[PDB]
Amino acid sequence: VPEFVGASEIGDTIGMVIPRVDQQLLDKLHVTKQYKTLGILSDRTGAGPQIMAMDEGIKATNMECIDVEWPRDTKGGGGHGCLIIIGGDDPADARQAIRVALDNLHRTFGDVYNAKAGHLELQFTARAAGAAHLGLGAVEGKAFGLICGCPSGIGVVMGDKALKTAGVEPLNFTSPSHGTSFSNEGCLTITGDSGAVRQAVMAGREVGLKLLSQFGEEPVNDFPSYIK
Amino acid sequence: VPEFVGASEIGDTIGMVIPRVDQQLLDKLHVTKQYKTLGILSDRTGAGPQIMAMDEGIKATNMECIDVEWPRDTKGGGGHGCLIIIGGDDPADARQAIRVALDNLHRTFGDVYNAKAGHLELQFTARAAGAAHLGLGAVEGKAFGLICGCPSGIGVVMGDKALKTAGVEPLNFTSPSHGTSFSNEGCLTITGDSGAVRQAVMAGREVGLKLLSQFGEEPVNDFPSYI
Amino acid sequence: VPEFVGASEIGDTIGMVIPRVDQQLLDKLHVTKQYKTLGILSDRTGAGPQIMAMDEGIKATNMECIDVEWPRDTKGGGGHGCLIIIGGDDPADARQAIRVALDNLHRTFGDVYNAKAGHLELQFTARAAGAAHLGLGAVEGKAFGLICGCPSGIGVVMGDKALKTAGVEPLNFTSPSHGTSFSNEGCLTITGDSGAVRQAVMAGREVGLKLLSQFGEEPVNDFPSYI
Repeated sequence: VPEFVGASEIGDTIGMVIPRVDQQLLDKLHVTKQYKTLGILSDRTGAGPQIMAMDEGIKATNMECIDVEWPRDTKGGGGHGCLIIIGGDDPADARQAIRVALDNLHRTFGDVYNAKAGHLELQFTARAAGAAHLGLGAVEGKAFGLICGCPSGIGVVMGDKALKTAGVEPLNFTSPSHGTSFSNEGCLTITGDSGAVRQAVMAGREVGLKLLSQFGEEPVNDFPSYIK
Repeated sequence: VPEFVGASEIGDTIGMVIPRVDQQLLDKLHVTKQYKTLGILSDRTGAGPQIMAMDEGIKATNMECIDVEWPRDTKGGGGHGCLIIIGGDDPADARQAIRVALDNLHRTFGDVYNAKAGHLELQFTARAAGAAHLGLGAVEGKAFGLICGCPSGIGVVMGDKALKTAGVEPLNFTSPSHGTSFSNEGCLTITGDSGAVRQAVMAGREVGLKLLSQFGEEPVNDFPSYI
Repeated sequence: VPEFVGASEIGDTIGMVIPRVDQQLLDKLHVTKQYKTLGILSDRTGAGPQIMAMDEGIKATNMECIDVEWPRDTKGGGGHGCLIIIGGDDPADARQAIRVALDNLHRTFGDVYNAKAGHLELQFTARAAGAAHLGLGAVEGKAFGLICGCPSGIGVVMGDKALKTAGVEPLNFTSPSHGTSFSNEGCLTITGDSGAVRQAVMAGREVGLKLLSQFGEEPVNDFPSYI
């Protein structure tokens, strides 16, 4: 299948490119701006990791992030899956964006921590781009941190701790009934100076791990942490 | 329990009939039109198969489809469960409709294909009826196709391929943040001539199977394909 | 972690207190009323049992229920998880509320009945308090019953039977596409005299157990029934 670019067991994430999408279909897609060439990154488990991976693909190419959608998923876990549509005019440039996103999954899963009772997710970049902006509300060109815990109360405490660690600016706070697809996540997003943003993410991680462990299992990442 | 009609392991689907529903309850239900007699079809796994099954029940009776509701479910898969309420004036007719729907499950699951990573669902009819109209936006009395893939990006490619196969008319495209219960499905619905519709659905199936297989498992239907 | 109060394996429920929440965060929380001190009760499986357990924490303390939020969860089952935020002036009062809620989970899971196909949930109190009000629409100071079945069509029948058992007043009926987080639950809430309310909850339980058991498995509670 010419549309197939690659598929990864990480999050059950598949990447595809439609070189010239049918106009009647395009007309029904909820995109910020229409383009003839579309890349598609679609996964069962994760939204932050795939969104941050796609941000590297946008930085590497001329593609634009035109839709981020939010399945309530993770195959029985508390989180989201994800659908990301990017738009451009060159199928080659789309394929390269999708390949770069797929080759960043092992990194952006590095601070996802899982346990039987729930999970934590952390993300950080010193310079957000268009996927982080559309998907997570990041301010493009500026530092960005994502601090998430499930069950969602843990995220509320992670958020409080992170804000009290350095003078970072809160962007939003999403929760089961506001700004998620009824996930069981409490997620603070932040901006500010890159060092402080990193400080605040790491503080939220530490208290998240302590809280989630209280169910009796050390939360585990399947790939090495990238936030340090 | 007089209200029980039957239960199937297929989708964990249960059918019941309330011959004369309490009016205080009926004023709390979101129905297109109130009737005193309700048929209820309720499942954990599947929305399209039950909807198309109930379409046969409507064709077979005088019952009207008055509500289709959408649990996000499939017991940890990426799809929907379903609540279908039908209404009429005769408890026996409501029961016959529910029986006909239960008896069509093995058929309407025939183009549901499952794998660890996801699933595909295809439906087709040459003449849609009231449940397909209310539930899925079909045009009654005309041909209808549903072409769905999970994770949802597979469904976007399935749909592009379907439209490029024959001149069909798209009805809608639903996706995780538009027109689903935050499901992981991308679903194209179409009408047009019955032959062109069947062509489009079959080509969507083919590319979806190829795409979903890339996770390393052949997608399996548990019942013979009907399309 | 000073914020930690307790964690239970019942529902995967964790209880925490923030003595002095950051004001920038509080401004982003969806609460009915700002308080400096927050108690947080959060779980993967259950909403009604945590809300009813928090009602007893409220009755025991000066805390007010200021937010109830609704994960679609139960770890692949058909129900909700829950996030409950309580607010007050005194971190010790918040801790006592959370402890009382945690110590009520074994009781409020008493009439939660699970099976492979679905589950039932019943609740009862002769006097609802603020968590049952904000969370479930109960009338404060009056008896309250909750009658819920999954898959959701079982809840419609349970609710019909309940109303026809005694003269009770329906407050709401929530369903997959109305008033839930796309759960697969049909849930009737009622008020009225306490004896009539218990009669109705119990009759709803009986018919639900019979219907859910048609899938082949007796629905089981993990804790003694309290109703």
